Amino acid sequence: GDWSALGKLLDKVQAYSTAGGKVWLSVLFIFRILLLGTAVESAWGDEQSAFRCNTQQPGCENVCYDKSFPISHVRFWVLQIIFVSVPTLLYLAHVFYVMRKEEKLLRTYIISILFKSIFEVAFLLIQWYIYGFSLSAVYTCKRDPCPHQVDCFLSRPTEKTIFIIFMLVVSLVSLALNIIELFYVFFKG
Amino acid sequence: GDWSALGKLLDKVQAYSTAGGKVWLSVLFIFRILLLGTAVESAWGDEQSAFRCNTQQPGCENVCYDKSFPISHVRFWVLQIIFVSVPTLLYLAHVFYVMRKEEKLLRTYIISILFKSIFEVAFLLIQWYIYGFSLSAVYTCKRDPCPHQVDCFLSRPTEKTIFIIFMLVVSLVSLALNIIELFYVFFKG
Amino acid sequence: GDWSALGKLLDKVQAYSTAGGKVWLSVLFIFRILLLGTAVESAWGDEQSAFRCNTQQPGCENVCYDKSFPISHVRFWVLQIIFVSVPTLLYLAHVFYVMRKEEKLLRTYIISILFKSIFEVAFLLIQWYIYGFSLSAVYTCKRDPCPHQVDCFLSRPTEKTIFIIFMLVVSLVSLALNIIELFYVFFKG
Amino acid sequence: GDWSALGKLLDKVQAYSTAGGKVWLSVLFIFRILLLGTAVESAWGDEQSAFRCNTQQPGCENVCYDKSFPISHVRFWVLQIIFVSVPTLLYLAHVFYVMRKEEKLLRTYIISILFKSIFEVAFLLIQWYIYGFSLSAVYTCKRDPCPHQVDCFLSRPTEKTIFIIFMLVVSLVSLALNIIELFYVFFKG
Amino acid sequence: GDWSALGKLLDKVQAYSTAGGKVWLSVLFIFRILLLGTAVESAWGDEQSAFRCNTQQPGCENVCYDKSFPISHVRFWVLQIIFVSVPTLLYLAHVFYVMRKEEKLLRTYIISILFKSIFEVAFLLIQWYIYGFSLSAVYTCKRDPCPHQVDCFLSRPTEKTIFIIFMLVVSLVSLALNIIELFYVFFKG
Amino acid sequence: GDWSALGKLLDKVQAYSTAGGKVWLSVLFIFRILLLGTAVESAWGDEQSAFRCNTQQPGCENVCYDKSFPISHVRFWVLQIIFVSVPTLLYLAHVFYVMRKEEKLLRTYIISILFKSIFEVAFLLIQWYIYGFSLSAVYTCKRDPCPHQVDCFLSRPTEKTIFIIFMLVVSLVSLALNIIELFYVFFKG
Repeated sequence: GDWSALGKLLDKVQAYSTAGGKVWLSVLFIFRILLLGTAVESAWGDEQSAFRCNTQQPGCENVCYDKSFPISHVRFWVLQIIFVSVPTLLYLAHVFYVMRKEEKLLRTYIISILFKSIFEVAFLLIQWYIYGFSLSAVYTCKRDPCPHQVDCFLSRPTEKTIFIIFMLVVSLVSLALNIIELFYVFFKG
Repeated sequence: GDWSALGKLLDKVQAYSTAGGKVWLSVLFIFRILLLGTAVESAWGDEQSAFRCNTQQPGCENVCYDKSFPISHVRFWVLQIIFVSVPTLLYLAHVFYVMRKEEKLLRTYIISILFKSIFEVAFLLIQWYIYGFSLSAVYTCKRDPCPHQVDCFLSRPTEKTIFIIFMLVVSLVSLALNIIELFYVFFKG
Repeated sequence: GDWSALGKLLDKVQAYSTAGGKVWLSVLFIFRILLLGTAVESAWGDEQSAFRCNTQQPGCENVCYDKSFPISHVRFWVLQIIFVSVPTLLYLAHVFYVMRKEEKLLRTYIISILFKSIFEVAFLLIQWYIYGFSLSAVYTCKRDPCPHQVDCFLSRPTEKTIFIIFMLVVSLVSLALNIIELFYVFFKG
Repeated sequence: GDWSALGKLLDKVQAYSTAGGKVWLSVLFIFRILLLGTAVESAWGDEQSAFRCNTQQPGCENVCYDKSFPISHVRFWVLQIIFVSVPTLLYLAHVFYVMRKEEKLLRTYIISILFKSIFEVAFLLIQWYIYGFSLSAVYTCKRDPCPHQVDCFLSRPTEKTIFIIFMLVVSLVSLALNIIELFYVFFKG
Repeated sequence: GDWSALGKLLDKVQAYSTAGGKVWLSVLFIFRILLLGTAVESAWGDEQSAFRCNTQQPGCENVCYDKSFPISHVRFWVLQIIFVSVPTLLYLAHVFYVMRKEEKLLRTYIISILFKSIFEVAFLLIQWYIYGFSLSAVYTCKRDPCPHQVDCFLSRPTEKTIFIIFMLVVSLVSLALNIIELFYVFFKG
Repeated sequence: GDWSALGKLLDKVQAYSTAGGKVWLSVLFIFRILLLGTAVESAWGDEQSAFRCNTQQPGCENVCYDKSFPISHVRFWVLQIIFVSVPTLLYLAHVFYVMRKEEKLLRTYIISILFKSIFEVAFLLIQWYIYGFSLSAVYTCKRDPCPHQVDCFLSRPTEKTIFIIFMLVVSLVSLALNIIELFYVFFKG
């Protein structure tokens, strides 16, 4: 029975944070995990199987799918959320071991927040650069196995685009909250 | 061993709520989660695979499915329930941190309830606008890949319509309970 | 460490119940959950995929399946068990909050039991009205897409019928136990 | 923190049992659950999909499968284990409530053991009567849709037969242990 | 809060064991469970579906698969690990009840270890006798449905052979550790 | 309630470790588990089913797949992470039993770290030797069943290559951290 130790550890982690910033960030993080695990996972389950191309050429469908989708949307978002969470876990464990040393910080917190914001911005920039922010029902594929210029069709472009819009909005809101936290610290300093 | 802390936190969250309103809302929320997770998830598992169209045109089936279903029913309901739960979690965490500050509210509760009711109404309006409240066995699809005007068939329209009716009724009852809670607060004030 | 609080809450819920009635009902409820989750779920997994019709008409198979099965058996039983459990959860939470008020009932218990029995009877009546209590290997389907009068075959009719018989027997036994509980209360009053 | 209450409850349940009988029965029960959940479940996953018949008749394959397998092996074993466990759970809950009454048995234990043994014997007799104790690679099916006398093939008959032999041996050993427990009680009385 | 009781029970079980023997055996057991559950399960998922034979004969593929694989590799290994674990669980529960009696062993431990070693040796001998220690890409099948002598191909023979080699090595190491434990006891006696 | 015992055990394990080394290693280990379980598992789900070859030869596709992929990428990475974790678990259990003996180390820690680094290097060398660090969309297969020199296509080569690059980078970083820990100990000695 040491529930108070967890409370003290949580308090020390969030000591240098805005009153509303930390609560909004935590709720948004839980929201993002729930949305990614529950909803978008099922939508992308049959992205390759439902993919087809208007050709008889053997092997053209999967090479055209690979050209169309260099990396899957849900796996890219999993990478994004994991890299965003990494600095938070690092800071949590670091301050926990600092507390252990004290039993027998602000600057590192700033570096962690700045790295998380940089990760958000970089992931968003890559997500925009690779394919933009929307999915088209018809995809024109030019690949070596396929003869001339072949035509292929996506699984469910509209629903995927809608979920893309939600993920982009969530990323933007998280970035804005992190920038607000940085401005709050600059106000403190 | 700090079970009493959770009880105090729960009491403070529900202090400004009707005696029957909170209990009915919590039971309805558990009921909605159980119904969504257990029953409707399986019914929509093969919505795209069982979907077929009466044509030989390559790629017509999935574009017609995408036109017919801009967003899946179960994923839309997951979005609805998550956005409904978001203000409750926000208020819970906020009042928890307020209690933490007190160790070392009504107006925000009203804003949270009003936002949850607005989310309910907006989700219901979108659900009505996109496709209505029923599913037809036969769907007429007009799309660019498909020549002229093609005919397609849904997986299991009657069972999907029945579950649509249950979800609509549950949403209506939850909205009514929230409106009753708002009227109760207006009586208090 | 507050295990005694849960014991007191459980005692207050079951205070107005027969000595053997509550134990038999709880064991039967656990039995029904285990039987539904473990056994009947797998049997109905391929109800639509294994379904086929003796025709070349596109889209006839799924419309005939939809006509044959307005709602799936396992999902209907999930609805039944959930609606049966709803009054019990309502009474549990209500008496819990009544205990919380006392820290700082019989008639409602009777209404809950009566509603649960009415739910049992109504679900059984609908289950009998829609399709009866057995499944036939051969199904004759008359639908608009299908020309004239087509013939279709179910996945595994005998095993499904056997599980139907078990679920009907369990529902009958639960209804009998609830009626015995009502008669016991009438004896008390 | 009330771990001792569970120990006292467990002691009272097993007070009227043989020293080695209860331990062997509990270990065998855990063994049966693990074997059923982990091993035999996967072997029967594709029993119907891998099933095929040497005919062009539409709908003959599934009607012949239904004739060959009135009820699946794993689901029948789940039914058997559940009905075997039911008297144990009934006795556990009953003696728990008897202890609760005492805070504010042998004959029923004998009835429970006898009913569990009768369930074992009856399930074994049905399992022998329906299809015996082995599976044949080639099955001859005579059904109304199929013309004349058709030939079908099972998924994996040898592995299924091996698992049948293990389940039969486990059932026999459990029955023997229960009979030994009954003889021990008769020695006591 | 009775964590010390579990520690005392664990100490009494391992009292008659070598200092390094028990730790190595426990780590190897966790390693075997993790390897079996995580890695080899996926490799054998499509053993029958990916199996095919170079013939047009209906039903030849599955009878040839059944001849090639009397029992699946992963299910055989599950049987092996379960039978290996059975004596350990028996001894654990037995010594627990002996401690309960004391509140109100070496020879049986030796019998348990000897039985576990015998199980290891017998399972290894059967695994060698049935098919050896490797899998061939090409399998020659002679069965009644198949005409003359047919040729079939395995799913992924090289990866399956590699995992066979790991499981054989793990079984050998566990057998060696058990033999070392037996020699240690003989040194004690 | 013995939470302090776990803290003391954790402290003794990490007593001979660098302040930042242990925290970075633990965070990287959690990161690797999350990345492997969540992201790369789905990408390799249909590696064999989506695999196809440009030939009519029966059985050529799976033999060419087996030649192309001697062992799956995700299963190889599972083997790597498990063998990396094995020395850590061995040291944990060993020091736990040493603490138990004390109630009634550095050199072994060094051997464990050195073995973990050797495992990292050996797994990386095998991963480089078998197939390198990239996947090509087109694979040329020469096998006995296939006539002359056949051509086959991978499922999703670009995404698989991207995940290969992440796993290689993670392995390199973990190896570097282990080497830094070894240099730190050499500084201590």
